[PDB]
Amino acid sequence: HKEFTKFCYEVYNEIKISDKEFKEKRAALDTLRLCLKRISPDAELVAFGSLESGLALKNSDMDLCVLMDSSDTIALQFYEELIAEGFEGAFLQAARIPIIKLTSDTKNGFGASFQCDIGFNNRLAIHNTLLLSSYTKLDARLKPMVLLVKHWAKRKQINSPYFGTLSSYGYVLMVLYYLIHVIKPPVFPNLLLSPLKQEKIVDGFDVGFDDKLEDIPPSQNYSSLGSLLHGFFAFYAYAFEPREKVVTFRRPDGYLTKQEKGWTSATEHTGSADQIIKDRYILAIEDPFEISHNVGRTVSSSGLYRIRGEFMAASRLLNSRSYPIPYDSLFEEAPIPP
Repeated sequence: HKEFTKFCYEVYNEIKISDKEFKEKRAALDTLRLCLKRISPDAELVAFGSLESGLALKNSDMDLCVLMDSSDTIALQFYEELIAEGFEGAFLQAARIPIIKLTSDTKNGFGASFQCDIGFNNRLAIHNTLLLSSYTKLDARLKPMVLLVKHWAKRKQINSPYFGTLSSYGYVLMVLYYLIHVIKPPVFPNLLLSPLKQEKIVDGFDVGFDDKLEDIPPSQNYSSLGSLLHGFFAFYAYAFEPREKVVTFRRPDGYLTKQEKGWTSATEHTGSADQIIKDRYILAIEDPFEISHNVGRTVSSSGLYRIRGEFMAASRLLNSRSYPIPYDSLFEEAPIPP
């Protein structure tokens, strides 16, 4: 597995975010914080997502949150203040939920490349990010592995939730589930199920986990990055059974069925126009903190087929005995599904 490992680190250096790009995004966060401070002093602007957890690809987008205690006008007023500051953007309202999307920066020196998403009181997203940051700190192998999977999923056109496949966060959870509960010895302990974990309730959910990393013993797993990646691909390709099983972080053995979960069901809720929005559980990934949410709800039968197929193709490629193996095929673009 040594040469594949070499390949992975080489690609990882290519696709990871530069310090320079990281610096510019950081500066942008500061400028945006000033704008919020002028109109609301007590309000806070918080970064989350890939950039905050160090799990970001090149040219990633910022995910930010404006949070406040106890109001309805601040979303629009912020957007207006941002436009006035020379930013270019959109103000979006759907299902009574407001979002701000910045697409360019004309005055402060970030250029037209600048892109940003701002949301309001998304506390759960912040805590999800905190967990991911902890694991990223825990083992050096996690960051390259996650980045490569993200790159792989994007290229194989299985990273489009709106078109039937899986979100980036879902794949990270798949990786994390594999490292904690599948591979032996475990790369990771389960921080949620730790003895030292203390209950913390935010928005009616337990978001608490053991975040005292220095007291956590070193990993008993000494596999190379290439070895972890191959095993991860092979597991979902063959071992994992999506029809009966749930990806979860709430079980010591990581064993949960949809039947016990109650996610065998196809399920419906009504949108703002009272259309039927069906929640599929064809792929079941139970969000670590938001238990009700299925991160995999977006996957469809055609979608799961494509995802599983790429997993098989990846495994077969790495398992292949016809040297020299074409590792670059792993990241070559796939014909886009019509």
